[PDB]
Amino acid sequence: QVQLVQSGAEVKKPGSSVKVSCKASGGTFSSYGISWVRQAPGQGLEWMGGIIGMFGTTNYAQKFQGRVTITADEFTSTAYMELSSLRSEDTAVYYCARGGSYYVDYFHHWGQGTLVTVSS
Amino acid sequence: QVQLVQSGAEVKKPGSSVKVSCKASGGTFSSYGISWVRQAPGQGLEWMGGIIGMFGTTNYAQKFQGRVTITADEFTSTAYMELSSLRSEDTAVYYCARGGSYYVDYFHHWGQGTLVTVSS
Amino acid sequence: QVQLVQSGAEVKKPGSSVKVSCKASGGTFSSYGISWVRQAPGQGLEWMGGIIGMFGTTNYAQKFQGRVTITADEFTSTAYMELSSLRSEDTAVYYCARGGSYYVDYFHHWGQGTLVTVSS
Amino acid sequence: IEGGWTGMVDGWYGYHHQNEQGSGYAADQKSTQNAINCITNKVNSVIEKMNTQFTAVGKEFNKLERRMENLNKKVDDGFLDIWTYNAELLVLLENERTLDFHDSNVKNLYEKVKSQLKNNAKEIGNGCFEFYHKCNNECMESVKNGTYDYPKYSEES
Amino acid sequence: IEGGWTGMVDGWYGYHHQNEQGSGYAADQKSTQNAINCITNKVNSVIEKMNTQFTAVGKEFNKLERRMENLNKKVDDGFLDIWTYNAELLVLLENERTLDFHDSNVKNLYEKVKSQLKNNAKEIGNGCFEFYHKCNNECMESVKNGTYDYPKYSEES
Amino acid sequence: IEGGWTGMVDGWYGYHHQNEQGSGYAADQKSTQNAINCITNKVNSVIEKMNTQFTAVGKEFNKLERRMENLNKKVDDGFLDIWTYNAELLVLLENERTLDFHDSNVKNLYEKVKSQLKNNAKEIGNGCFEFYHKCNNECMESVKNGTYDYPKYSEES
Amino acid sequence: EIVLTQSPGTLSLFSGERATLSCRASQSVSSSSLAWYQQKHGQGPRLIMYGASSRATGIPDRFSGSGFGTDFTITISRLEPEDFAVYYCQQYGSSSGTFGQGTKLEMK
Amino acid sequence: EIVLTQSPGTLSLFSGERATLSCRASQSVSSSSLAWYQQKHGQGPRLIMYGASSRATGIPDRFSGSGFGTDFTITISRLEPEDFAVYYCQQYGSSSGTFGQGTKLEMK
Amino acid sequence: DTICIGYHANNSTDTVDTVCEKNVTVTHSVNLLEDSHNGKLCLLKGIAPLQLGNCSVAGWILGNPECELLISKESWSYIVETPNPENGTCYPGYFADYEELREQLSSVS
Amino acid sequence: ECDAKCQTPQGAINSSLPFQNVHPVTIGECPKYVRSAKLRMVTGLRNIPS
Ligand SMILES: *[C@@H]1O[C@H](CO)[C@@H](O[C@@H]2O[C@H](CO)[C@@H](O[C@@H]3O[C@H](CO)[C@@H](O)[C@H](O)[C@@H]3O)[C@H](O)[C@H]2NC(C)=O)[C@H](O)[C@H]1NC(C)=O
Ligand SMILES: *[C@@H]1O[C@H](CO)[C@@H](O[C@@H]2O[C@H](CO)[C@@H](O[C@@H]3O[C@H](CO)[C@@H](O)[C@H](O)[C@@H]3O)[C@H](O)[C@H]2NC(C)=O)[C@H](O)[C@H]1NC(C)=O
Ligand SMILES: *[C@@H]1O[C@H](CO)[C@@H](O[C@@H]2O[C@H](CO)[C@@H](O[C@@H]3O[C@H](CO)[C@@H](O)[C@H](O)[C@@H]3O)[C@H](O)[C@H]2NC(C)=O)[C@H](O)[C@H]1NC(C)=O
Ligand SMILES: *[C@@H]1O[C@H](CO)[C@@H](O)[C@H](O)[C@H]1NC(C)=O
Ligand SMILES: *[C@@H]1O[C@H](CO)[C@@H](O)[C@H](O)[C@H]1NC(C)=O
Ligand SMILES: *[C@@H]1O[C@H](CO)[C@@H](O)[C@H](O)[C@H]1NC(C)=O
Ligand SMILES: *[C@@H]1O[C@H](CO)[C@@H](O)[C@H](O)[C@H]1NC(C)=O
Ligand SMILES: *[C@@H]1O[C@H](CO)[C@@H](O)[C@H](O)[C@H]1NC(C)=O
Repeated sequence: QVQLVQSGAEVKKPGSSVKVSCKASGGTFSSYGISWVRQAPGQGLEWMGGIIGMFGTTNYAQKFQGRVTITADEFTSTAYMELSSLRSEDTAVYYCARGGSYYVDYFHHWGQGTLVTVSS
Repeated sequence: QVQLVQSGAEVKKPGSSVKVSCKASGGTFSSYGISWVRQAPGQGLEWMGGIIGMFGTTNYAQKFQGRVTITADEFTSTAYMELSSLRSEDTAVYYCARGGSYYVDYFHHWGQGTLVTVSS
Repeated sequence: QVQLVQSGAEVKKPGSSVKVSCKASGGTFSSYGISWVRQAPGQGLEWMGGIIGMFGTTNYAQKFQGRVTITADEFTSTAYMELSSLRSEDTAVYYCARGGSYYVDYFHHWGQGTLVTVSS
Repeated sequence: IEGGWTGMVDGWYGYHHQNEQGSGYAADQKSTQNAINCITNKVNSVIEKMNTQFTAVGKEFNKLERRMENLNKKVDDGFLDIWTYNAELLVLLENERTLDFHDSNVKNLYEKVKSQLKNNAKEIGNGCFEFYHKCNNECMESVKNGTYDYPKYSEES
Repeated sequence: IEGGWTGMVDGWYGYHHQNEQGSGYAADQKSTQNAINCITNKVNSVIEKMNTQFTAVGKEFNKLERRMENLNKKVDDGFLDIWTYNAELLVLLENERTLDFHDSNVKNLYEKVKSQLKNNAKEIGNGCFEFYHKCNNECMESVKNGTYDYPKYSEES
Repeated sequence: IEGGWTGMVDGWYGYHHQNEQGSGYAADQKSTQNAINCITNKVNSVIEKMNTQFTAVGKEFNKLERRMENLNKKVDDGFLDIWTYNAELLVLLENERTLDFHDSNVKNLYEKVKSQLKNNAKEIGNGCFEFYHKCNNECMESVKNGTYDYPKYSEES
Repeated sequence: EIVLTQSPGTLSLFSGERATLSCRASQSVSSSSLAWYQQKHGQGPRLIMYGASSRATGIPDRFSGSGFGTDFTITISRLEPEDFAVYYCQQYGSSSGTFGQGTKLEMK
Repeated sequence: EIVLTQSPGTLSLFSGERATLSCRASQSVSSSSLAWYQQKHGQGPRLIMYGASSRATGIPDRFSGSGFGTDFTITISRLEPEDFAVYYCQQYGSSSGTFGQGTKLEMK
Repeated sequence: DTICIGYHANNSTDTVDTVCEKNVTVTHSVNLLEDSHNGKLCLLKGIAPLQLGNCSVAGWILGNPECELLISKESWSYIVETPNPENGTCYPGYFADYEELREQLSSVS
Repeated sequence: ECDAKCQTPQGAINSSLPFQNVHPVTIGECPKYVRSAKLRMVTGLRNIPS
């Protein structure tokens, strides 16, 4: 059995960058693919992007395509975030997901999630 | 070169069980098949049964089929006996034999033998 | 990079035997072929013979065929000489060569050479 | 098999095709994913065996205890030499197996295609096959995955 | 080769047949016996190398000799860590070779049958062959053992 | 491949021919030379890892320091046992790989000939081929080296 | 990634009876490019289906789904109060992913 | 090993112009049984060519050679004072080797 | 039609060594040896250490007239010493079992 | 001020790799000291592009 744990909730000023770290319990060397998803308050989820196993190939949706960068330290089984240019619309919950295989296929493992809000 | 050594001569009361242990000099890990044979006083030999290498498959003649049980501790290169329900007719000499291969084929190595007699 | 080093210059009385040792810098275990060549004063070179890798097969020109013996201690990457029956005509320079392969093919590595003269 | 690929991504082992339906590289997820499991378990095993929880603080001895210092020095040096040799030997030995391990997988995959891709396809040696029957994406993916329809096609036979 | 057997006994590698003369599993004594020799010699080598004749009785030191106890403790702990690593590495490494060793034997036996069992028998892939000629026990055991009579049969050719 | 050769020299792997142009053994320099590189690098690696620069002069202790002597004796004995085990294990393990290493090379060379020597030559199993076309030295060396002219000959086809 | 059409989210039903959820893909996609997730308010999603025909581990026989190309749809054998939630459909052609708006499932 | 014929060694030429060196083998030999070495007085030889067509490492484009069987010959694209020396041709059929007498190259 | 088999090969420059090959490029690799250090001694595991400074252990324990600041601090994780302390035993003498005291004092917290 | 898991006379390691070679002596949970200059494990295939 494995457990997905993310960093604590954070609040950032508008126009800044927020970093969230995803780690797996007993985080030894791993190759499972990772991704991210946003759950806006009272709305459905929407995919962001993910990594592909050892190959480290990254794909992101065309909505931003330049604002989110994901890199995973496979040795520690950790996935990071480098989201930039936050706005009011970006206030939502970010979740860490795994697919069980090196590819970016369907996800069946989720963390506890993280709530990030933007305001002065 | 190898040498086959059996336990010392023993005498048992009628209706009891007699155990004889066969061991090989320098008895490191071995897989050679083992068997047993009876040489009644002044009469010819007659087969009893044997083991088959690692697989530990046992076959016994239909004469008894329930009275003799053989198990071999291959790590110590030892073969044991669990003959039960001895009678007067059973007074004879028991010999330990090896076939040189994991199967129960012809035998070409013999021990010094053991003389077992039954009486009150 | 490697360097070929031979023994120092030597002078021997006529009718004696002269031994010259060829060694390679950092002479760890090696299998490259070795040979020898004579450069008479003011004249062209002429092949002598060589060794063939691990197989230790030796071939010599028919000019002498009995006077020169070559053996190589591959562990130390050294090649020795056992030339015998020196004469006045034999006064020349001996060079150690390698071919870069276990065979006795063309040579592209040379030592500093050794000048050996015969006189009383 | 004779020469690697650079355009291909998302997989250590993959196929290729040139049918009119479309030319493009592809990856064998089942084969690649299985290989990753061994690598992940192999690297994890090395770390687990090499324990590191111990005390390594050095000691000092006065001038009259030279025997202690030499004996203590030997113990420290001895273990470092042993661990250095053990660390390299295990790493060097494991690398060779991994390099050979991939060769078996790719070669095993190639043979698996041969069995599923019967004589209908002509083998040209350089890790490729030529089909005697025109095939579209539906048939192309049949060879790529574990289902094939050999009896359907018998052209030039 | 794709899937093991349970009815078979008295051998790690064996054949099968379904001729009217009788259906039943059989074992290749020559192949199995050869494999056992390597296993017996392999396990023996591990035991012989791992010597165990030595003195391990512990010592004790007074309060003022704390340096002795820490130094003595390290020596004991150091060797136990080394032997534990050596014991596992050798056992783990040898197991992998043994598992691969059997695969070569069974696969090598399969290829040996192919050479002796020429194209007269159709290969269906799943570790089996289909004969174009009816064969009885006399011919069946010919394939099983090292003698075959290929030129005798040329049916459907 | 079934049985070694004694007349052949100057190469671990070689061919043979019986054409009227001349019968004689030959060696594959490219194949043999490549094998030597691994052996030379393999033996060198063992020597380099096994360092030997250290002080081994023994010490002595008086009668009241029996604890020192037993502790010092254990340190010396412990390392000798470890190095003896390490020396044998590395040498024994490497030998097995080298013996298997040659088999792959010769077998790999045999398969390479098969690919370059197409069905025009009949395989008789015992590491030999029978040609359906008469060939002279020019063609014989074509098979031996890396250039062949298969389309030229199509006899009995 | 590809736009997915969605039918009206007003699906009111009681427990203990057959239920259906609608999710339509704009274009035909591989049958192995579908999944289903269950999310309840205040908690993260949970797997339901993968491949459009295989039920995830620890899932009872109360869930079923089928469809190919554009008629993707699912049904519930027997609705239960705990099983009531908002369901999201996933589409992943290759090296991508997408989700739906979210059905407005309700109890009368 | 086999005897090699040699043309007269008197080849006088100036630098900066095409030059040729003559070395004839008595009998036809494998194209891969040839080489060329450069030696200057007081110093050991140095590799030029191997295989009769391949130029050794660290050799400029001022050297060229060709020939098969018995017409072995070489040419110099542009002679230079440093490149001037005495050149020896090697023949090695199999498990053997041989050299030439040595050309008497000269500057007028 | 035509179908080919191959394997991935990126433009990485990772060099690894094996039993009998050296400097062979590989697509991906994992580094197990770390040779980077901050080069800056500092606190460990949330507890600051004891910077003895110019006073050795002998001067610290005996309470040398200098380095009086060491008296105040009584909790630490580890002890750090200058390579050549210059304020050890101020009054000349022989400190009995000085080395053996360090081992006893090494494990204290 | 730092939060490194291990402390070394030459500094802090700050990472959790199995091996290190900065200095033999360490305090707290630290990677084991290895005298080898460099060592790596291959996770992919030999790179022989054509
Ligand atoms: C291996 O790959 C092949 C080719 O991609 C897969 O073939 C697919 O088989 C299914 C049958 O379950 C086809 O679905 C059906 O297609 C017909 C076409 O008219 C349609 O009318 C049906 O309603 C149904 O959708 C599917 O089309 C076919 N693939 C293609 C590209 O046509 C095969 O399933 C794969 N097998 C495995 C184990 O992955
Ligand atoms: C491999 O197996 C085959 C088949 O079991 C063995 O064939 C056997 O060959 C011997 C010849 O030495 C046959 O003996 C002769 O049989 C004829 C039959 O009419 C009989 O008239 C002769 O008096 C003699 O007994 C034997 O019958 C035959 N096996 C069967 C089942 O007929 C072969 O010998 C085996 N080879 C090895 C090396 O194990
Ligand atoms: C592999 O071995 C074969 C056979 O030994 C080699 O064939 C050789 O090919 C060359 C072409 O470059 C031939 O040279 C030419 O021969 C004709 C014959 O009439 C001659 O007129 C030309 O002037 C020229 O010399 C050569 O003769 C031929 N070998 C034989 C024995 O005839 C082939 O080159 C080898 N390839 C490799 C890569 O080693
Ligand atoms: C080459 O390597 C660089 C980094 O070393 C990488 O960013 C790039 O994607 C690789 N491929 C090409 C085609 O540049
Ligand atoms: C080749 O390997 C040696 C081994 O020490 C190394 O020093 C050198 O940098 C390597 N060179 C290349 C180009 O990989
Ligand atoms: C410690 O010694 C150094 C050595 O010069 C000196 O500069 C410094 O002032 C001393 N500090 C104290 C507190 O004595
Ligand atoms: C302490 O060390 C300093 C450093 O030079 C020295 O000047 C001073 O005299 C020392 N004092 C004592 C009491 O050791
Ligand atoms: C390593 O240092 C960085 C920089 O301060 C810090 O964020 C990180 O937590 C440190 N690592 C550990 C294991 O403490």
